[PDB]
Amino acid sequence: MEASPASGPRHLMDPHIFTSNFNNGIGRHKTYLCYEVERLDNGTSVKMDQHRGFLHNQAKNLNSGFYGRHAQLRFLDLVPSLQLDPAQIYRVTWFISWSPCFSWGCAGEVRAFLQENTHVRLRIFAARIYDYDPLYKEALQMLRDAGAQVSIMTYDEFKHCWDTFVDHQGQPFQPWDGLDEHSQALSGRLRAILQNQGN
DNA sequence: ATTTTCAATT
Ligand SMILES: [Zn+2]
Repeated sequence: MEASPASGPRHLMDPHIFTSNFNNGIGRHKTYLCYEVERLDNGTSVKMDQHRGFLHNQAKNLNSGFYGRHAQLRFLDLVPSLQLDPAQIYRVTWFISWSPCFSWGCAGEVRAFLQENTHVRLRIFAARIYDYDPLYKEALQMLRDAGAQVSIMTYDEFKHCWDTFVDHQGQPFQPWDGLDEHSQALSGRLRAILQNQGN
């Protein structure tokens, strides 16, 4: 019987975790998956605060027989929970540290959703590159086949993510000078991977 | 500014 918090619900995302994950570093397990879907209303997009949430990419427990690693798969089961209707247009954008994924099994479930649900727009923000050995070339093309929407988080996205996921009074967001260099380095690699199709 | 990367098992 603990009294409810006055500052607000513990559903707030700590600023240290957001900065640590987005600290702009290569290699980071236990990544975090943030998602936010809104409903179009007569041309007016009304997002729902309750819909905004995040999932953990760390799920272990063979006792339940549950298999999965990337939180993206967990969110896949959340899609059917919302029961989105095809007659309406919904914009679901997922923000994760890495946009690329291996063909463990989640890359196939997401591809089926886009193929079965073409009336839905999926946009993923690539904060980091999780590729791998050279075989990663087909992996990116395999996911890009249905997810032809990959963009690197920009300075505005980082600031919007802080106030969108983090809301602490008296704690302002402090941008770091690394988006320009990281965006340019990742942008060259991101387009370079797709440029292979052009040739 | 930080250049080898999604903590599932046999
Ligand atoms: Zn995956």
